[PDB]
Amino acid sequence: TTSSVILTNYMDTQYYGEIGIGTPPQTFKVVFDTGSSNVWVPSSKCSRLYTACVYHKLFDASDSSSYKHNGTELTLRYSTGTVSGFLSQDIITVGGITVTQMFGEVTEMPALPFMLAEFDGVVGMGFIEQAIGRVTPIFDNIISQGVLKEDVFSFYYNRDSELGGQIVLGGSDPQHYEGNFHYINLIKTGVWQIQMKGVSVGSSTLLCEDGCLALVDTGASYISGSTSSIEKLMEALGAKKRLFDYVVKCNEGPTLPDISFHLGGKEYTLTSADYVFQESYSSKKLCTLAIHAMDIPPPTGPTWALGATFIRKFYTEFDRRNNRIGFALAR
Repeated sequence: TTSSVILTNYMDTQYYGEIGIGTPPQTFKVVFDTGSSNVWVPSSKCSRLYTACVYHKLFDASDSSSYKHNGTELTLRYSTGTVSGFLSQDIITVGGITVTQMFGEVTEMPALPFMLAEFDGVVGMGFIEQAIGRVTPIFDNIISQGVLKEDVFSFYYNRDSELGGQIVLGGSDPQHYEGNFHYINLIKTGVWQIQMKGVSVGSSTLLCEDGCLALVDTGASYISGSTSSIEKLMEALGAKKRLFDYVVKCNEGPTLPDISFHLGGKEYTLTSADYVFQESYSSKKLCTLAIHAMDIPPPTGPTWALGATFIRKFYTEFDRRNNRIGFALAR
């Protein structure tokens, strides 16, 4: 079988789909995260002093009859934000499929960044090893059920409007991709990470000398790398730094050089159109790039993170039988 979940695009930095928890099902907007492995949604026991819990949909286990207790405390530590709560059990519905899943009822949600989020929670599509509290990941359960047509899933991210995107469990959709897929094996298992044999700034392969790591994060809005790495990189496009953003005069945006990522022998290039946010062409105004500098500590980092910016150009397939990642041109 094959099931797909349709996503929503909110300004190219947030892609969320919808899952249902409970009986009757309680609908929640979520982000499908290849960087984590736990599944969470806010909970009723979340104190209204956390403004985030007042702005998002909360899970009531008292209004769900399939709900089973579990106390287990949880602290998920993302690189941009943190949340805390306890384990819970109920039946989740993900685009057709129904799986009994253990999730976390968050009770602590910091307004930064949670207050910026159009979605309510997150669903980790990572391995059970980054799985906080060894709780079996939702993909692993759907697998166990024996219903999919393939032990894989793919992502499609679109470039706004003014359909968002789409996740397909069990395969790929040839309508959103063209040519042939090209696989890259995971270096280690338990992490959607692959090796990168340098990043090329225009005509100087000025980044990646000796080889680095690349985390394909569908739960990252930008492409990101080490402060240092990114630092040389900006130097080259010639960008000026803001709070925790980078920029260029809209005028010259469309003039920046191509950025190329060497994966598996092939090289995945990004045009200045793919990574620069062209909301104008003035000289008075500054445009934000979709590449951030973020130092990701081991054991996982240091790593580059191919997120939003990258998945928009290359449809991504997460092979779980063969443990590799395959990229192909998006449509």
